[PDB]
Amino acid sequence: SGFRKMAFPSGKVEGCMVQVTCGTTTLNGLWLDDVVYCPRHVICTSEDMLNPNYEDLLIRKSNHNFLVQAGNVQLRVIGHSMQNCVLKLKVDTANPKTPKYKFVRIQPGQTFSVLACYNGSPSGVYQCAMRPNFTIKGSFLNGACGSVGFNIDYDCVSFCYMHHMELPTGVHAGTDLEGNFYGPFVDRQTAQAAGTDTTITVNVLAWLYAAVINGDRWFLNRFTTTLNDFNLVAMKYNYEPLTQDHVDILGPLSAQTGIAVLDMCASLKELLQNGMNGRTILGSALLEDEFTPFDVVRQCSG
Amino acid sequence: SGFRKMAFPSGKVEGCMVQVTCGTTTLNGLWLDDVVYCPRHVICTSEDMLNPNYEDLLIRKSNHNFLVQAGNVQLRVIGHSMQNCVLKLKVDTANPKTPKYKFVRIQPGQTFSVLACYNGSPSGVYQCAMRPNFTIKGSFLNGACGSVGFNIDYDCVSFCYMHHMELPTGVHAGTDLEGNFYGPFVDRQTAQAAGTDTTITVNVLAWLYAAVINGDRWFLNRFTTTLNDFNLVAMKYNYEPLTQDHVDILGPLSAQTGIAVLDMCASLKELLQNGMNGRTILGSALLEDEFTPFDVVRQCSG
Repeated sequence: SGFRKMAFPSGKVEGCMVQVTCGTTTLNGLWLDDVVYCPRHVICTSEDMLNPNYEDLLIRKSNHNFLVQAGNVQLRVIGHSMQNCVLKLKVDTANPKTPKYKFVRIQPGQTFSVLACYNGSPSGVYQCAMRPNFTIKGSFLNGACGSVGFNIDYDCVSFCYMHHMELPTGVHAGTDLEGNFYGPFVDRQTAQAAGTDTTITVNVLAWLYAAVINGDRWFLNRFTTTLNDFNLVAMKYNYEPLTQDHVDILGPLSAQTGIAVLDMCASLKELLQNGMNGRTILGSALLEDEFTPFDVVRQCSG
Repeated sequence: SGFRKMAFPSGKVEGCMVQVTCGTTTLNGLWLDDVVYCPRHVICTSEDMLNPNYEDLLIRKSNHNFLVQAGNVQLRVIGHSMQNCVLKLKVDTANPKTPKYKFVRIQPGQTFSVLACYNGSPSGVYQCAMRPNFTIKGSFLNGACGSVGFNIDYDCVSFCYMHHMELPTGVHAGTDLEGNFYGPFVDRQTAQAAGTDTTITVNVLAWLYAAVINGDRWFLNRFTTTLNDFNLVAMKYNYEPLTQDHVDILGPLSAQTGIAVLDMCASLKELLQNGMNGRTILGSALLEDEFTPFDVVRQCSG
C-alpha cells in the first residue's frame, strides 16, 4: 500500500533520445527506426521566434545543415520534411534501440510520463496530465524542447507529447508526434491565452477511491447526490461536468470499494463546499486531479 | 521553469532487475556483474516470517534451490552467501547491462528514485526521502520486495535502498545493498515502532528557495530570526533542528535568490505559526520536505 505520483520506467524512451543541431540551435530529437522527430523551431534563431515563416526558413536548410548525434554516434541525414510543427529527418541508420511504439493523440485529462532531456541526454522523469485547457504543468529549463511524453502498455510505448514552448504564465505547450499542437497554441514567441483551467473531476474521484483503498476514509459522509445536483456544484468550483461515461469508467473502483460513484460525488461536494478543515488525503492538503482511473487501478493492482 | 517531483531516468536500473524464486517465494533481485542481490526473506514461507531463523532456513537451501530469471534468460547459481539481511547469489554470467555503480548508505533526509518491480519486471518510478525515522513513504504491493532505490551522477548509479517490508502502519522499511536495515527494523512480521517522524527542515527551506525562483514569493515576510529562535519553533512543530552545516548547504540558493537563509527561516516560522491561510506554494497546500538542496539546484540548473 501507499500512493505516489508514479512515472513509467523511462529506459525504452532513453534509448531514443538524440541531440539535433541546426546552425546556432540545439534541442532534443526522438530517433525511431530511420526517422528523427524534433520541434521545427530548431531552424529558428531567438530573433526568428518572434514571427517565424517556417516554410521560408526551412527552404534555406539542406540535409547537411542538420547535425544529429545519438551520444557520440553522429547520424547521417538523407532527407528532411516538415509535418505541421515537427521536422522529420530521415537518417541512414535505423535506431537499434527502437522499442515497439505508436503515436497517439491523447484526450484532455489523460496522464503520461515526461522524460525531461537537455542536449539529447535524459535528466529526469515525472508524471503530467493534459489539462482540460491543453497545457501541462511541467518542469522545463532552456534546451528541454523535443523532450517527449509517453505511456507504456507491456512492450508498446505510446508517444503522445513533444515539448515546444513555455507560455509567459510558466505553463507548457507542445504537440503530438504528428506535430499538431494540443490546444490553440502556436510555435511563436507571442502572448498566448491558455483559458480557464478546470479540475479533472473523474480523476479527483479516482484519487478519492485510491484514498479509501489506503485507509484514508474520514471524508466519506452520510449523503448521496445526483449527476445534475453534483454538476451544479462542479460548475461553481470550475470542475469539469461529470458524465455517465465517467461514472462507467469509475465502475471497477466502485466495485472494489463497495462505494457507489454518486456517494463518492456527495463526499467530493462536501469537500468542495466545506474545504479540508486543515486535514489531508493521501498526504495532500488539496484535491488531486492528475491520477486517472487507470492510474489508480495500476497502482492498486500492480 | 515549473517544479515537479522528478525521478532519475530508470533505464540503467531496469537492465539490472531479475526475478528470484526459492521454492514458493518470488521477489526481485538486482544483477550486477556476476552477483544477484535480493532480500534474504526469499527463503521464507508466509509462516516463517512470524519468527524466522534465517541461518537455519538457509542451511536447507543449495545453489539449485535458487531460480534466477533475467527476462527469459535463466541464470545459473554457482554460490550463495547471506550478508546481513541480503542474499548474494553468485551466477555464471556477468550482467552485460551492468552500469557503473556504487553501493552507498544514505543519510536521513537524503532523496532517491525507487523503481517499483514485480516478478523482476519494472512497473514505475517515483522520488522518495529517507525520513528522519528511517522509513520511506513508498508505494509497494505484494511482490515489490527487492525493488531498489538509487541516485545517478553522470554515468554512476549509487544504489542506496532495497525494499524489504511494510509496517502495519503502511510505511516502508528496507536495507542498504550490504543488507543493513535503515533504522531499528528487522525482517520479521512483528509489531515495529518507527518513532516520531520529524520534518526535514533543510529540505523545506530548499523548496521555499525553489518557490521564490519560480515567482511564488507571497510568503516572504519583513522579519529575520536567529538559529536558536528558529529552532525553538522547529522543536514545537516537530521539525529537525537547523545547524550551520544546513545553512552552508543552502548557500548557493541564498546566493542565487539574494535571500539570507535566516530571512527564509523567519518566513518558514510565520508559515508554521500562521499556516498557509488557504494559499499554495509550488501547487502544494502544505510545506514539502522531500526535495534536497541538490534536488532544487538540479531542477533549477538542469
